[PDB]
Amino acid sequence: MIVLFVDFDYFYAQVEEVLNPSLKGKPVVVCVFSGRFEDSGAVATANYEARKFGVKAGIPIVEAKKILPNAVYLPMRKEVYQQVSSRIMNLLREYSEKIEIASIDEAYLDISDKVRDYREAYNLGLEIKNKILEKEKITVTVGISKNKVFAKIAADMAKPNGIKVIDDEEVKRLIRELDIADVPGIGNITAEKLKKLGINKLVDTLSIEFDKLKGMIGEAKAKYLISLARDEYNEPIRTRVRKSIGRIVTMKRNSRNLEEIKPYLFRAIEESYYKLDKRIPKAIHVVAVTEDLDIVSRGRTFPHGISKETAYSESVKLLQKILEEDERKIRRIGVRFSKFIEAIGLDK
DNA sequence: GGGGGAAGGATTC
DNA sequence: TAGAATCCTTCCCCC
Ligand SMILES: Nc1ncnc2c1ncn2[C@H]1CC[C@@H](COP(=O)(O)OP(=O)(O)OP(=O)(O)O)O1
Ligand SMILES: [Ca+2]
Ligand SMILES: [Ca+2]
Repeated sequence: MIVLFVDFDYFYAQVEEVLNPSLKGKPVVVCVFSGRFEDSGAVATANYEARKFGVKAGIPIVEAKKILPNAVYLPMRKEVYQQVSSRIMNLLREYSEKIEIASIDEAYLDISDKVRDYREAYNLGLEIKNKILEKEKITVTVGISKNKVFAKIAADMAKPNGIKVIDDEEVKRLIRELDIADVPGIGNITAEKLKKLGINKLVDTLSIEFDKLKGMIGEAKAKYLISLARDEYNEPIRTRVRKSIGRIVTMKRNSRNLEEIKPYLFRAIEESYYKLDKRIPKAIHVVAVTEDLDIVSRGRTFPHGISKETAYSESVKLLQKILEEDERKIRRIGVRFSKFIEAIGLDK
C-alpha cells in the first residue's frame, strides 16, 4: 500500500489571507470569541508568522495579545473555510477514488493503483500541491508512506508547504527512534502512562508484557502501538461518516437555575437543527460543562426521528436529570444529536 | 470548540 | 485461550 496524505497549511488563517491578500506577511490569529468579557475566548489557529512567537491554537486570546498586540485578530468563519475545503476535497477525488476525508483540512488518498513506487508517489504529491495552489491559492503539506499513520507523520515533519516520503527503511528507523509521544493518538495522558511503564519508543511495546501495557493504556491503544512497532499496521482508506452534530454554548454566568439555562440550551438546539440539514437524529444528548470544566452528559434514544419540538421537551428533562445527579454549577450548556435515520455510521 | 472512538460499568442473553 | 454483545457515560485525542 502507498498512502498520500494532504494537510492544508494553517488552514483557517490561510483562507482569510486568500480572501484578503493584504494579510500576507502579517501575523494572523483566527479566534473564537466566547462573549463572557473583552477578548474572552481562545485562538482557533494562527499563521506561521504568529505561531513563530508562540501564538497557537488553544491559548487564550488575552494571552495572544500580550505576545503580539499588533497581530490581526479575526473571528472564525467556519462556514467560509468549509466551502473552500469542499472545493479542494473535490479536486483530490480526481487523483484517487479511495479517499478518506479526516477533517476540514486533512485527507488520505490510497494511490496504490495509481503509482508504482515512492518516486512516482513524490511526483504525484508535487502535482497535487501545484494543482491546489493554482485552483485555490492554498499551500498544503504532503506526507507519503506505506500506511496512514506514517503518511501523517511525514506531513508532521515536513509542514508547512512541504512534502516528505518515509520509505520502508525510515519506517523501521522511526520504530526504533521516534518518541512514542509523536505517534498519532498518543496525547499527554497516554505519553505519561507510557513513560511510567518505561516505554519511550514504539519498539519498546514489543518487549513489555501485553497485560501490563493493556492495563495501563487500554486494549485498543496497546494493540495499535504494537501493530505499528511490528510494521504490520494496515488500516484501509475508508469514507468517514458524520455520526453526531451538536453545539455547546457558553453562558454569561455559572448557573443551576433551569429558567436561566433554558435560553442557552434552546439556542444550541436551534443551531444544531440548522446544522443537521436533512439528517434526522433518533438520539439526543444534553451536555453540560461544569464550572471546573468537567463534562456531564445525559441522553435518550427514540425508536423514531426527533422533531425540533420533541428535542425542546426532551432536552429540559435531560438537563433536569443532570442538575439532580451533579451538584456543581454549569458554565456551558449544549446538545448533541446522533443515530441518524438511514444507514451505516451516522450515529452515536 | 466540535466531534470520533475507546474505556469501563451495567444489563441481558 | 475464554463470557460476551450491547448500551450508556466518561475519558482521551485531535483538528
Ligand atoms: N481551542 C480550539 N478552538 C477551536 N478550534 C480549535 C481549537 N484547538 C484546535 N482547533 C482546531 C482548529 C484548527 C486546528 C489546529 O490544528 P493544526 O495546527 O493541526 O491545523 P492548522 O491550523 O491547519 O495548522 P497546521 O496543520 O499547518 O499545523 O484544530
Ligand atoms: Ca493543517
Ligand atoms: Ca502527542
